[PDB]
Amino acid sequence: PEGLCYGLFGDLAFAAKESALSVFETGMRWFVDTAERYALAGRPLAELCDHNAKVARELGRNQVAQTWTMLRIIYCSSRLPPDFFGVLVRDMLHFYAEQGDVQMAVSVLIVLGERVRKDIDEQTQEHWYTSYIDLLQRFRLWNVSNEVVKLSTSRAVSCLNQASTTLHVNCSHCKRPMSSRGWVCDRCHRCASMCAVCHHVVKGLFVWCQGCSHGGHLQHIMKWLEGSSHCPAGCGHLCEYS
Amino acid sequence: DIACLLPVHKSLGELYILNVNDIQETCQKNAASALLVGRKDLVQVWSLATVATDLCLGPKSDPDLETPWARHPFGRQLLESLLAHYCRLRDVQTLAMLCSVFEAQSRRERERDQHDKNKRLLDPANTQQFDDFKKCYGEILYRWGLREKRAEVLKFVSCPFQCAICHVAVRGSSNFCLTCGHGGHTSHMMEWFRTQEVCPTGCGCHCLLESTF
Amino acid sequence: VINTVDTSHEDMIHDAQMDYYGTRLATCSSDRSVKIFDVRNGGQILIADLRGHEGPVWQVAWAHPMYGNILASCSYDRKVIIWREENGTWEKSHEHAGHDSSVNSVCWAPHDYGLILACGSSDGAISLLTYTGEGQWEVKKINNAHTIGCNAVSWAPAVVNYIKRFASGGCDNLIKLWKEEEDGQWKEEQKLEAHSDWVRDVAWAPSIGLPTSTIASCSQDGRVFIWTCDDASSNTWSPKLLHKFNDVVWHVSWSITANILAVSGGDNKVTLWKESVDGQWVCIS
Amino acid sequence: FVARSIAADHKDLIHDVSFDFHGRRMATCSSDQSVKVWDKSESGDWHCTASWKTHSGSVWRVTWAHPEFGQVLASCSFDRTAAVWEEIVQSHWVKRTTLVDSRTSVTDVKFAPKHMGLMLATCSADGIVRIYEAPDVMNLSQWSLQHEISCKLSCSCISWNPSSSRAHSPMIAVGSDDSSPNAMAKVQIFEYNENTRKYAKAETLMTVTDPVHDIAFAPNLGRSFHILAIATKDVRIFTLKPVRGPTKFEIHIVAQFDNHNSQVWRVSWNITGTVLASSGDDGCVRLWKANYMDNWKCTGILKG
Ligand SMILES: [Zn+2]
Ligand SMILES: [Zn+2]
Ligand SMILES: [Zn+2]
Ligand SMILES: [Zn+2]
Ligand SMILES: [Zn+2]
Ligand SMILES: [Zn+2]
Ligand SMILES: [Zn+2]
Repeated sequence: PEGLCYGLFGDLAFAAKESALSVFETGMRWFVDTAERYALAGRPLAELCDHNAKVARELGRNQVAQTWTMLRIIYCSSRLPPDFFGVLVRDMLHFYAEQGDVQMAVSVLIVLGERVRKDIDEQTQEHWYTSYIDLLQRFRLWNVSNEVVKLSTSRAVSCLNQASTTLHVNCSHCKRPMSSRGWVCDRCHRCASMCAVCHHVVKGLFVWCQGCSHGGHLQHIMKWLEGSSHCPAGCGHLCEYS
Repeated sequence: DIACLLPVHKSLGELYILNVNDIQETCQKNAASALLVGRKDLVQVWSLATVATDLCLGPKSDPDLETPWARHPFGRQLLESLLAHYCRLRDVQTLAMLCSVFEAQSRRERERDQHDKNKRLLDPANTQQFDDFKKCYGEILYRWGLREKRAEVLKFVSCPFQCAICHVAVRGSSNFCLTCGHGGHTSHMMEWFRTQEVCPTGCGCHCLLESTF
Repeated sequence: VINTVDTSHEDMIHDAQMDYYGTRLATCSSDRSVKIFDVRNGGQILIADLRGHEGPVWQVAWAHPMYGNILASCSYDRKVIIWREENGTWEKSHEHAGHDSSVNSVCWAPHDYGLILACGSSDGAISLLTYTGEGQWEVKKINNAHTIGCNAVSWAPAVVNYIKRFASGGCDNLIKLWKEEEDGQWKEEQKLEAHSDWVRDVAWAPSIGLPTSTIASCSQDGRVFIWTCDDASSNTWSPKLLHKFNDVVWHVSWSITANILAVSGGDNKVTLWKESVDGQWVCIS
Repeated sequence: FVARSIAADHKDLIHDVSFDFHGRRMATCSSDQSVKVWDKSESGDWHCTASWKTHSGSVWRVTWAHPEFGQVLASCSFDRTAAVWEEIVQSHWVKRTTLVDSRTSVTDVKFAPKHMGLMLATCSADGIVRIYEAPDVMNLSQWSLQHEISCKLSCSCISWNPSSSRAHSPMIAVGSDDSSPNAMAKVQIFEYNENTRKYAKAETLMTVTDPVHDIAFAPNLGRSFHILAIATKDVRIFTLKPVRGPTKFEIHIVAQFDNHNSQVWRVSWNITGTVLASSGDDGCVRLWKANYMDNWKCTGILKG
């Protein structure tokens, strides 16, 4: 006669025989902040390690911060053997992964790249990447998930983003497909990518209503729909009703 | 002279310091001294010790609060790997230095005892080896002539009257003449006998001649 | 650097050992004299010229400074003389004549064990001159230590009360390891037999805390072995032929960290040996 | 934890509550043949955005599907059916397929993990665990029964293995609430074998002989071994460590809690698979967590 289930954010619903529905709310705020404010690429290894360590120390994760600093010293340096710490780095990655902290393991894998990629097998790396991506998507952190996918050291995880994400656009006047890298119609010889607001060629981002088949610059359409409910091109369509 | 053949350095022994109160400062100075001598591996190891001996990584009494840094692969496993490498190199200097730096940080019931045994970056089941490391390095330092350094290192081993001048009670360091028996505070006799030669109480004993045998 | 020292002896030198602090050098020769130089700052100051032996002096052994400036000397004249320095002069301090043959080697025990000097004579007798203060020495002679005659004695480092052990190498083509019992009697415990000729010098490796006891022994034929004991409980020594020398090997000396061995032989050549990562001892010189 | 009550307004006892993938939505099924979907706003109050009659008999379990397949709900009931409900945009929920293969009451229904596609497993009271699949995720009205497994015991709870690793074969555990006097294992674990393309009984937990009311595989999330939580007269946690045909596991029990002092009805892991909540006849929720020494301990007692 009882029901029980945690939610994502630590809240817990518990319905039992009197039946009374109670949500025992609290958790993972550290995970959200950590995922949001690491930098995984675009800077040298030392800078990335110091930034991540500063994040971990600010959030109160002293062990994570010292791990980042230790990685910086180990990698970004009558000397120690070149592969002296590889076993220890692998053990640290496995230690963080086996306790549910897949975020730290994936971040270290991405930051280090090939320095540790060849030492961890592909299957475990893919498992960590997928677990971290699922955690990020649960918290609705799409930007961090896509950054991880783009910077993923595994080819299979990288290919997860290129599946059915290409749009085939056609000219309305000619009803024929357009070139894959174009902004002018092949047949009609008309700038079919004209913004409905500014009447300028939309070379980059194009937002398109599915009702009236009209659109334009993403910012321009956003502003117009913020200021009105009609189609900017003027087809009597309430594209975003109310 | 074959000081280059040995894994230990006399200059490093002169330059190393061991302050129990501050570990990060000692690690930083040791890394600087290693760079001055020219040991890149020692610089890396000392920086690793600087990071891994931070006071904010102190284990909690309750085992349920967090995983101790010793259980972290960058803790006990790191230290064991470094100790194994310098045991292969037979570097008594670095071994004793690490076993002192990581020991100064260390300064239901069965689970609590096991957690206490598991929260130390130095393995409790191998304290005899660490004490042997420290004793051998102390003997090496004494052989060099750095008695102060040897005494400083040996402090990390786990297993071990009124003044005739100021007329104040003497409880700390004191010098008492064997011939006559009058003394007091050490600094008082240090100042007094640098000029005079008889006992400061007027007994007439030539304490410097009859005590400094 | 090099600090060349002119011994000024009247005969060939047989040993030369500096002090624990590495400041004073004492040499012995067949001229029945022991000279103690001062080699500080690359100098040559003849501090003393000790002549009290009726025969050639074979080996000299400084004592730990914890017990003061003490030097021991063994000579062919069946006589062991201990020189202690006091008031700035080196003088004869103790006299031992308990052996009926030439005393070949003297090695002081580690300072933890106290002030004990072990002497090995050519008659197969080993005497340990324990010191109990007040200027008297008690001798616990290990009679019939070797069949033909003991050639060298080396002490085992203090490892954890204290169990006293030392290694003896005689003319019976073998190495004998000794330890004292609870009462005090010294009993042979394990016999080492790998040399095909006389064992001329056995030298223990100083401990640095490693759980591994190492012994370097040279022989009359020219064989130098490394006796490693990886497990103290097992007490099994596995000899490893360091090198085969075309002539006799006289002396073997370990480093302070026991990682470099100074093999000196009858071919008037000194070789420094360091153990490689592959487990094979390779010459450095 | 801070407790807050919700005005369920359910005519009978609430049998199951299931959060969605993102944690922002809820689905509660009761014995009044009604399933209610709750969506919370920025104010934090849970609003019942949908309430429709589903089945003829009491509805036992309601489970969510991964959002890539859309807002999809699967509910099993006493009428030997496991219906699949999809949301079409007001908030209208439509029945897609009624799964009528089971000849007896379907005790539990659970969606398979995302990496398998859209697969559904239903356990019936006659000992048959049926695993379905939708070949086209855009056509939820067509479900093809892939496998059916005879568990030789009255099934009461199932739990997929949420591991997304390619090193772990598909795995479904089946618990039984049968109370026969004879002592037989009440939990059977079936692993899909790629070579045979058929589910085979991999491991059997002989130590569990009491009736089982709920089983829950722990979210793998980077681990290498599988952790299973079992609800019985006590709370048991088993760790399944694969060894280097069905895979052989070194089954070790790592927890056995009788703090409920009564029958434990439900077990539910959190997102990280580190804290386990158990709800027993005492009406208390006990959160169990493991320290770094693998000593599972209670981190809180929660009462209605
Ligand atoms: Zn066109
Ligand atoms: Zn525009
Ligand atoms: Zn339009
Ligand atoms: Zn429109
Ligand atoms: Zn005074
Ligand atoms: Zn006086
Ligand atoms: Zn006096």
